[PDB]
Amino acid sequence: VQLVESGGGSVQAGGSLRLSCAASGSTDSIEYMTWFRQAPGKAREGVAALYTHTGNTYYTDSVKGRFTISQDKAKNMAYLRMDSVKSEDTAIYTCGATRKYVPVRFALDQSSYDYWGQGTQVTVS
Amino acid sequence: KVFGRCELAAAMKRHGLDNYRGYSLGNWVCAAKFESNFNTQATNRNTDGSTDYGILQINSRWWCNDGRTPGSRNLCNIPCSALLSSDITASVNCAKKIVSDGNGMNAWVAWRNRCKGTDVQAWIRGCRL
Ligand SMILES: [Cl-]
Ligand code: NA
Ligand code: NA
Ligand code: NA
Repeated sequence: VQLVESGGGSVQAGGSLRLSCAASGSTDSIEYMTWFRQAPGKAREGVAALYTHTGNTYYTDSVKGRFTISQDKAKNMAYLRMDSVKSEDTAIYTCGATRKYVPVRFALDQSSYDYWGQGTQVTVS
Repeated sequence: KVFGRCELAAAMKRHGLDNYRGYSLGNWVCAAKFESNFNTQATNRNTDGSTDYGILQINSRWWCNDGRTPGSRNLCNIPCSALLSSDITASVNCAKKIVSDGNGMNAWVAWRNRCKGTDVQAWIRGCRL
């Protein structure tokens, strides 16, 4: 499974930016689509996970209330809307997916994911 | 062991699966049918090194230990070999944990593809339960 990211780039503080990820092949076997990021000096971390067959969402503490993950399942699309962006949001953002269920407790762990996009830089001013 | 449909329905009922997390008995019978064709010995190796075990095709990346995936999890706290028994108890007890994880029976791919959004009560119709 190929994951194709779009969106990103520069954005100002307190502003908003939407990222998109389009998934290859049939809709039905994708389980989770989940955005990860890696900021200057830190490891890749889970940001927001979406379980595609129920719509359930899981967020890392530092983005709760400010980021929204959503989908258009018919199109194998997932979206990350960043509202109220802050300096700490500056990072390379990468969408991951799985084709097998992952327990919710591990849904924000990078080792849970088998398919990855490119990484898309977001920069907060 | 290859269960008969009605034989499995009865054993699943006895194990308290009817309406478990809101899923009527037919759902469980249908899941076993499409996951394993009612075969308690069914195994399927996956591309990540894990294996799906038993009548409900439970995955060793997360739920049981088979030694073959260093750093994997064992959330049902069992050897995967327990899931290959002719009695379904270990699989049912583990399945109860799985369905309670927060996404219902969607964790079973063959249930999503072949059972969800169908007349699942058909799978128990005509059994004397
Ligand atoms: Cl039994
Ligand atoms: Na697919
Ligand atoms: Na399975
Ligand atoms: Na394991």
